[PDB]
Amino acid sequence: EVQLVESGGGVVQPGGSLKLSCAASGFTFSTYDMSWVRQTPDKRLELVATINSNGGSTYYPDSVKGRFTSSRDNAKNILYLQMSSLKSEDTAMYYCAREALLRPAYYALDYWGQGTSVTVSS
Amino acid sequence: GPVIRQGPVNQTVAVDGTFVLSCVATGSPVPTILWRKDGVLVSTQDSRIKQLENGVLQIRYAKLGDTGRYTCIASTPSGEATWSAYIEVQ
Amino acid sequence: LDIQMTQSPASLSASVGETVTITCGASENIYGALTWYQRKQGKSPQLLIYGAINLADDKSSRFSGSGSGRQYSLKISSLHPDDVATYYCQNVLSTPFTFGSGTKLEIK
Repeated sequence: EVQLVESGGGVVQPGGSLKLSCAASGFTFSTYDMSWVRQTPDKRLELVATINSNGGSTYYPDSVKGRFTSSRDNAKNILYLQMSSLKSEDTAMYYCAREALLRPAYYALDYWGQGTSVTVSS
Repeated sequence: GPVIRQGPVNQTVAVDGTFVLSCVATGSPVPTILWRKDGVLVSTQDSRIKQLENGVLQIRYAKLGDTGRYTCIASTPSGEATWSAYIEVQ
Repeated sequence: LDIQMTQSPASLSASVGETVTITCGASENIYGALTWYQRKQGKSPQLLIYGAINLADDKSSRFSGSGSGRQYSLKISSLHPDDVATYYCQNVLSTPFTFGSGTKLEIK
C-alpha cells in the first residue's frame, strides 16, 4: 500500500504565505522524484514543482518561479511546498505525486495524493 | 544509406528545465542514432539524461555545463550521417 | 515558445458499450512524449497512458493510446459507467510540461 497525504491547506489573504506537507509511506521515498501539481476551479491542471531523489535539483514553471519553494525530508518522509506572494490565480487543489520508474523513462506520475485545498482572497 | 531529415536544433534553455534534441533519420536498415556532446559520447547513465524513442535525447534539470555542441550520429552497416547544433543553457 | 496542447472535444456524452475517441493536438512535433491521466469527480488523477502508446499497469485494456508527431488520440472501447471522468493529455517533451485543458466524458 502506497500512501501520499497532503496537509496544511486553507484560506489566505493575497500576498500571504503557506507551507504544505505531504506524508508518504509504504514505499522508498528516498528512491523517487516527486511532483506538485494543482487544479484550478476551471478544472485545468498545471505542474508547479518537481524535486529529485535526494533534493539536489528543483524545477518551477514561470507562473510560480521565485514564489514557490520545494524541499523534502528523506529521514521522516515528507515533501514540502512553501508558497509566498500568493495570488488569486493560485486558488487550487494541490496534489503530491510520485514520479514513476519506467522504460522508456518518460515523465509520468503513477501515484497521486488526494490533494489539499488552497484558496486566495478576502 | 542513412540520411538525416531533421537534425537537432539551436536552442536557448532555462536552468533546471527539460529540453531535448531530436534526430529524425531514414535509411535501410533503420539507422541507430547516437549522441555526442562536445566530441564525447553522451552518458545516458547519468539519470538526468535519457535516450527516448523516435531518436530523442532528453535532459532534465538543466545545468550551465549542458551548454555545448551536441552531435547526432545516424548509423547503418552501409554508412553514417552527421548533424549538429548548439545548445546554450542560462 | 511554450508548447500548446489542445484537446478535442471539450466534452461529450455517449452511451454504454460504445467506442469513443478523444484527440490531443500539439503546436509542434512532440515525438510521442505524451501522457494521459484520468480524473474522476472528487479524486486525484491517475495515470492512464505514457509515452503516447504504453498502457499503465493496473488499467483496463479498453483504453488505447495512439498517435505520432503532432496528433494523438485516446480511444475508449466499450464504454463502462466507471469511465466517467475528465481526461488530460500532457506534453512531457520539454518544459513547461503543459497539460491540455481536458475532456469531460459523460454517459447518456
